Amino acid sequence: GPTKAPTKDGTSYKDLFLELYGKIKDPKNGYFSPDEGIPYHSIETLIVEAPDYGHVTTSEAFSYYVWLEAMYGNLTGNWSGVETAWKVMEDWIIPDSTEQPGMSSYNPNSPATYADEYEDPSYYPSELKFDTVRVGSDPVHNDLVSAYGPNMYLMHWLMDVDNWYGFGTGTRATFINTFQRGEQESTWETIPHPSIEEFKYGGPNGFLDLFTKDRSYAKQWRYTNAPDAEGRAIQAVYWANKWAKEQGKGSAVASVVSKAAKMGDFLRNDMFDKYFMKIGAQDKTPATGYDSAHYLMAWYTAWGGGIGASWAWKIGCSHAHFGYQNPFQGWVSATQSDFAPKSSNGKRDWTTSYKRQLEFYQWLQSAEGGIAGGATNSWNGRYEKYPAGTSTFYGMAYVPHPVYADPGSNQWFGFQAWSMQRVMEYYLETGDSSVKNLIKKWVDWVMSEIKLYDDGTFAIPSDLEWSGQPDTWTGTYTGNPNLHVRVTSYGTDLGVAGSLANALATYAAATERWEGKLDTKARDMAAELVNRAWYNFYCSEGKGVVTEEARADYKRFFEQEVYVPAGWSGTMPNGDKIQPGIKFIDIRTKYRQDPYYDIVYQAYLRGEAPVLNYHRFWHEVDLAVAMGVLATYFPDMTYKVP
Repeated sequence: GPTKAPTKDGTSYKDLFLELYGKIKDPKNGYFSPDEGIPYHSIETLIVEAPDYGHVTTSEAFSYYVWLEAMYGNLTGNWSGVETAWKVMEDWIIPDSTEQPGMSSYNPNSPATYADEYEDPSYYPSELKFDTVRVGSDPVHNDLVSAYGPNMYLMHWLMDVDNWYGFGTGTRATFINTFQRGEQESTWETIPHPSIEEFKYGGPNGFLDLFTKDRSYAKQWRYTNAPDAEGRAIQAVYWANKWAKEQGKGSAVASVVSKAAKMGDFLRNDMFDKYFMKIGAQDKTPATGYDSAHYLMAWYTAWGGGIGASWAWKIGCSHAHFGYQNPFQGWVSATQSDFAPKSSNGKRDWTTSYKRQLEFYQWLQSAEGGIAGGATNSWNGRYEKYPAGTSTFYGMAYVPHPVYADPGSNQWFGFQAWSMQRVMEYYLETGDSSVKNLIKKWVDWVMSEIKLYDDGTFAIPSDLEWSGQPDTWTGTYTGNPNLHVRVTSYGTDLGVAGSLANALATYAAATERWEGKLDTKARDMAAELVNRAWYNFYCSEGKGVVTEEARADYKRFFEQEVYVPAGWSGTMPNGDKIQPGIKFIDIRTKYRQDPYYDIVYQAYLRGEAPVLNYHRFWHEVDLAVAMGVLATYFPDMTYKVP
């Protein structure tokens, strides 16, 4: 686990960044796949949270991988890394033309077939309703096609890098998906499956009839993006370009810029109701123009088609989480020459969207300062009438935990750091006055919640608890005196510490540029978080930083029943049998041969929470980038033991 860093006092943050970078990129350390150089979620294979296995990759991991290289080009002058990272991204996790057969046959007038969402995975499969539900129209597909062609340029969120689930050939990286069955389907309650459904595994209809009840089942493909990843990657590229140009080396990142610009254009897909219903209907009323645009980054965009015969479909998402907005990337694509969308309406839509996202944060701000969860255009995933007294935002209903309830999607403090960091960069780069109260109130809240100890350790919020509702949005902040946040636990999460530090350093830089004076406390607090994360969680064997964490939830490895429809039967590529009564581990049998299996099994037997050490890719990167932000805006500042 963690030991104390030997680092000499006086070591520049730039040098700390370079040491960490060097460790993250060392092949002997194993943060990236040896064959293709894809970033794993973590060095360790046994880990369960959003992804349920360590050597999957995510679009998130990739966005962080770009960010890491943008910072490295900044501090060093070597830009090849940004090109590498984007190349890896487009080879593997962006579905190319070959992997989207029949997208050409997509129809903006019939985007998809409606299907309900349910409060429990026991209601699935959900029945497609070709019959009695008219969907709305897709007002964006036409100009995207006109500029880019038929294909989609987004990241599929989840890839099985070394085919550990076995769905693909030999050791080849394979698109997989998991969450498919509503708000109560945790990481423990899913059935992983191939995105490219060839029926080769699963049951008679591969996995299709687990999730969607159709009239007939055809071999198909399906992808799902997580927009916050694309947002982060583009955000990163804005900085690579700024820092590259400052050095006279902008040509080294120009082609990545163009791609980032394209990616930003496709993110307009995330701006729409799941089934293009009107925003604010509280009913299944289809939409014609941008009446279905909420103009936020919704939880996902999903699209797919047939493998056999050519047909195609697309969905947005009706649910919006504040943690997924990126008003910074929004602002980049709306205003910055180099990131100008090729589409004819992209710039306009973005201009609407980035502003709309900034209002979203303000609406969601609790009386204390933390940002509440978000909103939906579809109550209970079935466009039901909003309950009485439901406060709204442009017609959408306030929801405390958008998308997932196990755990509540706004319990994690991490979204505060992650999403408000983006606002800081936005304020830094625009000096936009309308954002100042939001930012200051959030900073005050966070400053009151960071605990520093005289022994050089730290603690930060981990779990958050929400009550009440914001006042209905009028275009102006009320103070929401009845929307409350409480911190219910604290910890030492390294990635969040880094990101929080980043946010405070960025903010402090912004006070220096736009205000009467530098915010000295924010700057020093950012340095405190970086010093204490590095000092206390240093990896003695050279892998960067390392966590030590109690995982009570890992009992669910063994206790959690995964729902399988009664009478449904199928097999995982390894023989594991999918049938009613299965536990998480039952369809994930190869886990028993994982180096850390015994430790979590024997911990289960004794009725105790196992204690794990993790080197997650993003934890190391958020920390390293925080160091780079200090090096960038406060170049005289210098590490010391805390």
